[PDB]
Amino acid sequence: MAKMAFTLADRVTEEMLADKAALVVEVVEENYHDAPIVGIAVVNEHGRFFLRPETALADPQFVAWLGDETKKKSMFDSKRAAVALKWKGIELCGVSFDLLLAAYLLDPAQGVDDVAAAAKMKQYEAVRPDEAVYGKGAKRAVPDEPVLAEHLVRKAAAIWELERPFLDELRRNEQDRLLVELEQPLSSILAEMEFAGVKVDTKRLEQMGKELAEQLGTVEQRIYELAGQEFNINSPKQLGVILFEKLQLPVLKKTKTGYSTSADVLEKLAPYHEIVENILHYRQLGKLQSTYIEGLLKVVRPDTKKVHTIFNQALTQTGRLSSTEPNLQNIPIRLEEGRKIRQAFVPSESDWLIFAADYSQIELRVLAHIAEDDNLMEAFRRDLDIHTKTAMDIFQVSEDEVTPNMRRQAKAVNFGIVYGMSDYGLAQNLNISRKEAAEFIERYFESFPGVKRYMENIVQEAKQKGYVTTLLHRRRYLPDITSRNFNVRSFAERMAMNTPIQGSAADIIKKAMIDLNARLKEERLQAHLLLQVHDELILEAPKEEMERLCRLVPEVMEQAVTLRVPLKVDYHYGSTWYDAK
DNA sequence: CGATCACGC
DNA sequence: GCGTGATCG
Repeated sequence: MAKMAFTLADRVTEEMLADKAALVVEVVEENYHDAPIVGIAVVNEHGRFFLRPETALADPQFVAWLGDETKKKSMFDSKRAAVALKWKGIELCGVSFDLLLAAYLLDPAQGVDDVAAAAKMKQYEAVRPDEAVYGKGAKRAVPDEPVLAEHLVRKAAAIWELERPFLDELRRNEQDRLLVELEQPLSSILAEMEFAGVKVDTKRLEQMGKELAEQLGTVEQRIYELAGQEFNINSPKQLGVILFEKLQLPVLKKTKTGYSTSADVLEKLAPYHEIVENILHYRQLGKLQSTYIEGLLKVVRPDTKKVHTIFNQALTQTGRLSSTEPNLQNIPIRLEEGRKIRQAFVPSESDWLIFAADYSQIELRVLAHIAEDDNLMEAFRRDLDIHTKTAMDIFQVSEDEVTPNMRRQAKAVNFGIVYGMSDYGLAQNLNISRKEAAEFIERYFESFPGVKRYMENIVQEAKQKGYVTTLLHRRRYLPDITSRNFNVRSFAERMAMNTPIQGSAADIIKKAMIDLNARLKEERLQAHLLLQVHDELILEAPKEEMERLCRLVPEVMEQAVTLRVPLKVDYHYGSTWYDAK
């Protein structure tokens, strides 16, 4: 009666197939793609059951219950179960409550990664953290059946008990529809995207691998010639001894252990010595090689030549997705050498093409909407180039008098407003003075007084309410907004300024993903989502569908919500992700 | 591990 | 502002 009672079941019975249940389909491998299911727990009105998966998943009655939309299941991290079951050809339906997503909407700062941490939010402690049962990292093991089954039954019993109070609190926060109509349906869409995966041209990556390895070997040798000795170019310390001690280059910035060797600093040092540009080029090549070529080839499935990312839907403090193993949300684009990596991401079938649609300036259009700044809203109703226009306003010039440097500076100020940075932050970002950065910000606020009002009002609202919200009622708690430490307080103020913009942008693209999946099914298109990259959706479709996607994808993305400004989506397609430009 | 740096939006 | 991850020591 400190132990939890359950049937360790040999076969599946009708009692286990009630039309409401807490279900655990446990996948212990962090990467759940084609991973084993180690055990199953069901808690329902009839009691508590553990089933061995070779039993339950081979039983036609259990499989049909899993697939029955009208048999409602409460889970934690239903996507993990959904995907592991997809790899076994088994459909999971009727998941009406996901505790991971419920806890994430109530408070993203909790970092709820297991049932125990979700349960601790409601004073429920009759369940162990996964880490205590499985261990961590290397020592990490499925334990023997009696320990495993008791753990899964306790997770299920916790889920069974916590559904009601999580749903009550979401309802009080007006997040009930954010759970049921946004995050849960998106969960199933991410499952499909992860499972379908993205085809890679591994031969192209291998060949890029070879060219890079030769170029690195060249640039390595040059570096040791200019330094007149061998060292580890990747040692943050050994590089600092070569640059600042042997060659005696000026120290323009320190960090902690010693000297900054960031690309910011190295660029300023290039004139002093021919070693610096070689070091910068070497780092560029080395990044492509380590992170992108070798990293990608490590996780490609040799049988299909696909990568299967995992979108973490319950991690970011703003409501964005993250992407792991591999991260397909940070593939190079800015420098042409890196951008060529995208030539290796190809359609998964013959005569298919990659279709990429991205929102134009979604953060600043969202800012124009929430601030109701008359001038910024007008700028977007004219579809002006927003950086050119901010330049005309802050420097008091006509369009024709805006220089490339003015535009670059106006662009950085636009980012500085969205990130809520201080004079210091903008000065650091622009390599200018603080008094200067403050004149820019003051002039911006004179051109956009509604944005100034919004920035002041949202800091005061975070202080008064304890949190800030997005368009679709996502929340972030900011307790540090009342700290008497200036740096901790200022960081909370920037989050109060930024989170509604970045979070509202995340809300809109998630709704567009839901609306777009429904429209593709209605339209009988084979086109499907592969990736989301924050303000961008990537699909693949038969070439015969491109003409329809050119009208449908932007339309659905533009109409996902109605703001006081239009939403604008650009779109391109081609043979590879690279060519979808 | 955590500090640093480099990639994305 | 928000992320992942390769690397060193």
